[PDB]
This record gives sequence, C-alpha cells and structure tokens, in this order.
Amino acid sequence: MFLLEYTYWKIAAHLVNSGYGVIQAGESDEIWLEAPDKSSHDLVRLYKHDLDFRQEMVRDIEEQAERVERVRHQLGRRRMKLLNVFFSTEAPVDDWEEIAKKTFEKGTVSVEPAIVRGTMLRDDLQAVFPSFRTEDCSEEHASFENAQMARERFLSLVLKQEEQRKTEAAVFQNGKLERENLYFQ
Repeated sequence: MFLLEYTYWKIAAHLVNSGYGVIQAGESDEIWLEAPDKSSHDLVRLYKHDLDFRQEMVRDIEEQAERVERVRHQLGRRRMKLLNVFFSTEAPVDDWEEIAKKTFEKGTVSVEPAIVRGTMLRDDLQAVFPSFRTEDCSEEHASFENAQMARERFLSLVLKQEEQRKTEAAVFQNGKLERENLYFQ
C-alpha cells in the first residue's frame, strides 16, 4: 500500500492499453512491456523499488543488462535496448543525477535508466510517460490505499484491452511531442 505503488499499476494500465504487449505481468514490483513500435527500444521495465544510494541504482542496471542478454537471444537483434523506470518515493541521496544522464551499455545491451520520484511525481511521470495523463493521477485519487484498487483495475483492464485492440485497428489519430533537451558543458 504505497503512493508509488498506485502509480506503478496505473502506468502498467496505460501502457498495455496503448498496445504494449505484457511480456510478464503479475508481480507486484516488476512488469515487462514489449515496445509495440519496435523502435530502438525493444521493451520497458517498470520497477517498484526505493533507492537510498546511487550505488544500488547502478547495481540494478548491472543485473537488468544480464536479464536482457537472455531476451536479446530470442529477439535476434544486434543490440537490445531496455527503458528501465524505477518507481521510488524519493531519489537517492547523492549523485543519482549522473545515472539518469548516462546510457548503461554492457556488451550488446543498452539500457536507459529513468526514475520517477514521489517528491515531484506529477511532472516526473509525464516526463517519462507523456502518454499518461496527470489528471488520471489526481491527488484525491492517488493514495496509499488506492494502490490496492489500482491493481484490481489493472487486472480488469488488461482483459478489457483484448476488446480494445480490435476497435483500435480503425486508427484515426496520430500525434508526437518532440521533447529534446540533452546537456552539454
């Protein structure tokens, strides 16, 4: 029952409802979503974990990349790319910003780390997932207790998605954001 846990299930819902294929869905801490665009990113991992130090933050990626090496084999790609989004109540107390500014590459794996922290969550969440509406995470609905209901809604949602993708074939809208920023010195 956590505030981030509510958001974690709500993002899983929005992604699968946006056509992302659920590679692995059931765990209360980790969900894998196949990128339907089959863009430079192959998959997205939602990970509900609180991080004290940037040490643990980088350490997670070391494991993620080895997990991804297994996926690379079945994907047949020359490189595998994972977007990994941590869902944490707060950001690590030191140097974590360097981590979000660096692509973790290990062998033929590339990982894009991201972390949404409760401290600025409404802005942070749409920065990573602009496909998610902040109105859907209204303060009056985003509570520690509501996280329980969020799981239930998600479980009914993934089944509803089966019907949704049938009507989805009649595409009638497109859009883009083109949010670029980078950094330099």
